[PDB]
Amino acid sequence: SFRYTNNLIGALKHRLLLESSYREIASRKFIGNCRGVEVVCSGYGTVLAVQLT
Amino acid sequence: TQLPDPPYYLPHSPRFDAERCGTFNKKWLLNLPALKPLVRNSTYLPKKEELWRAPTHEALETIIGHLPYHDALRYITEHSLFLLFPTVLRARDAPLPHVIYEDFMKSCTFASLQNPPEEQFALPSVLLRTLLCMAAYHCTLDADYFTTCQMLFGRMEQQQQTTPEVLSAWVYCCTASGRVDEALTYAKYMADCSAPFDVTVFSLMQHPSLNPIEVEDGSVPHSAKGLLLQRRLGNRLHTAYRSDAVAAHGMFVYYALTLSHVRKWEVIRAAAALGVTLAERTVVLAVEVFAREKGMRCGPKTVKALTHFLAQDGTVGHLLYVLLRARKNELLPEFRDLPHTTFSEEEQELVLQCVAQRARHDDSFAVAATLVSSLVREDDPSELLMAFARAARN
Amino acid sequence: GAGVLRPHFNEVWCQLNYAKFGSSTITQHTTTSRRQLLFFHAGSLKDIA
Amino acid sequence: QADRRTRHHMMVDGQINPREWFNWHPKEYQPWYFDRHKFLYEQRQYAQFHHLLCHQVYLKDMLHLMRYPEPYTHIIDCRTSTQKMHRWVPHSLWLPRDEVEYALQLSADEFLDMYGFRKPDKSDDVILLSHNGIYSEQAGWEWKKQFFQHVYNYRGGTNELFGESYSDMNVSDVLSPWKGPFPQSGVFVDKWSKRKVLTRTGPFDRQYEMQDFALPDLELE
Repeated sequence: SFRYTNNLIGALKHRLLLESSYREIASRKFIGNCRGVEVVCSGYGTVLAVQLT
Repeated sequence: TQLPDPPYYLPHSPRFDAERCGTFNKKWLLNLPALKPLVRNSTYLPKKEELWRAPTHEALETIIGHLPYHDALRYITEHSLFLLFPTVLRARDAPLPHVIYEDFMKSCTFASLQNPPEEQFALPSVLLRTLLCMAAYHCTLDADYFTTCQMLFGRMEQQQQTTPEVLSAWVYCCTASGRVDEALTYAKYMADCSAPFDVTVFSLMQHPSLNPIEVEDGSVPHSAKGLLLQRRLGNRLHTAYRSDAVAAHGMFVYYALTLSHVRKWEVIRAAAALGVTLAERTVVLAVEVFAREKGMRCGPKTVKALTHFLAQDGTVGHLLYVLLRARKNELLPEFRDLPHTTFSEEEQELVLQCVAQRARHDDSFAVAATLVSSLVREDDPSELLMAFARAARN
Repeated sequence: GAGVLRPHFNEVWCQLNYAKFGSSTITQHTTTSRRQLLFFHAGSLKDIA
Repeated sequence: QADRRTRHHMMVDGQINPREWFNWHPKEYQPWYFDRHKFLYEQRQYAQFHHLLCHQVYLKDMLHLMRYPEPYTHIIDCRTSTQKMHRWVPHSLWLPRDEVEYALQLSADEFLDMYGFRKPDKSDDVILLSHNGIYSEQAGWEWKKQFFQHVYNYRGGTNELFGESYSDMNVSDVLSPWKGPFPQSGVFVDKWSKRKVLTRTGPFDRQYEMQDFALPDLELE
């Protein structure tokens, strides 16, 4: 008994950790360089800046 | 693939579809080759490691069921396991049910655990009902078994407890043997004792196949909807009527489904002669079977029974059709050797007074009371029918 | 004939008499069963009307 | 009432004739523990069905499923008498006990036509109730006869939920004291064995054990 309620709690813990981490990735900078070329992106993959250090 | 149909002469109607349950269906014969791998797989024993790891109740029922009948009875009597009595009913070499009842009482006699004798030698009413229903299925197959069944009843009422379950099973036993009068009289005795007719016996009576050991086992998965319909119809009929009307309806449907139409009309004959007030469903069913058969298999006293039951509780059209079909079958050249239906003065006055009692409140009886009185008094002028057609057309 | 004054069943009237017409105070009596209806609930104020 | 003497022909042996014919022998039967206080299917005569006993859901589980129900945990009422039911258990469906052995033989469409609700799947949780938990126990045995993997029984369902004091009215068939039982009227066995089965040592309200054999204790004296 109570196999649905105990499985719904484990699914919502999976959804709460995947929602709280999506809000950590999206509000973050992802900087990649090759040869002095700083390409800065956010979590959504949009290029924020193509710089040169 | 065209198979003929057995002549039940049952009415095709959505009301009496619960009466159409118990009819054998060729759809099951077409479904039969799909079940063949299942019954081919079920014939094999399980492995030793599965049977040794089996639970106690499962292992007991699957070993005692495969065992011989007397060896299983010996094991039951040795270890005082009285709840395995429905298993040995289903044995491969089990005798007729009166011998099984004597063996049950012998096992209760020599058992290792002896209770007080008021509870030691009492079988459950489910067991006695199953035994008597097996006996009634055998009386359906062979009526001359009935005498021994009488002897069996002559011990069981003296040894077990006379319950409405075993009394309804004995009514089914008397019905299945062709005994019409004493079955209805046992039903009237139950009705005077305020005992309810058992609904599982009422459903098995209107299913003249399906010996109840494999119904409680459940090897026939279909027609359980029909069993539930007949049980609910029995409960509905018992809510407003006594046990004798329910039993008479069951007798009528059983004799219709076994192609024994003479006993089917003897049911109505004996129910009118004994004093059982029939339910309105049974009267409407009898009228529609009379319409299906065109009044061929019918007698004068059965005609008088039908007209009495229709004047008591029935429509004007049903009574008029019954009387007109009787008067036309009297005039037919086939039935001229048979005697004509004649109403004696007392029952004629009773029928006409009940018709006048119905007609004081009903207008459909008041318009046709004169035609009913003309049809009963055997003087029927055709001008009444011509005026009836003229009033129907205008 | 009925001997009652039948009101307007206004939205303020339904909020006044909600426990009479939308609560679990209803007890049905038939030939089959004499039952006490629990969990009976009127969703909106149009159900009281 | 008023202490009716019973028409059984059991009797204690006299003080004159010797004790003979020891291929049947009654002795007094006393078990180890009392079982009359227990649940009806937890007693001594139902021990072989001990693995057939459904798992128990309790009052707090029933209140939690009242507040927070699950879509496939089916609460099913197994009470039969419509005159004795006065309230509705929440999220419950009516499947009376005496129809259960037919009801599980139907298809899903026939179950929906004959009961008005869908047939539960064999992996779904089924929870049964009754007045005392007796009709629900027999119904759970009928549900476990079919291949239903999760069947649970609330013992004392309605009488603990709604606080009623009812019963399923189980007869437990005991012969009337005019009904004379089998071994008195019958020539099924010889007269010595018939006289030795019908004898008992003491009052006839307690339980006795029948020995099929006996040997003399030669080593006492």
